[PDB]
Amino acid sequence: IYLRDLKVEDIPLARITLPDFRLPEIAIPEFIIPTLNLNDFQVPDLHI
Repeated sequence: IYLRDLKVEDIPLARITLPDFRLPEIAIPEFIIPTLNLNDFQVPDLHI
């Protein structure tokens, strides 16, 4: 005839267990610069 018991939460029906806390993995792309050459096409003949 009064307030009900509060231990019902101990019953599995009331449990809310779930996974969480995702994390990412690391993978960084590479950076590249070409092996450029231009002396092949011309070479100065003057003297400085």
